[PDB]
Amino acid sequence: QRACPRILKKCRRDSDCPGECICKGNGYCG
Repeated sequence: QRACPRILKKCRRDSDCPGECICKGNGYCG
């Protein structure tokens, strides 16, 4: 439940996501 700007970027892991963005189940940063 970390703060994260909504963007459509495919994540290969949470660390792949900017800031405190997490890798959503659909495989995007959220």
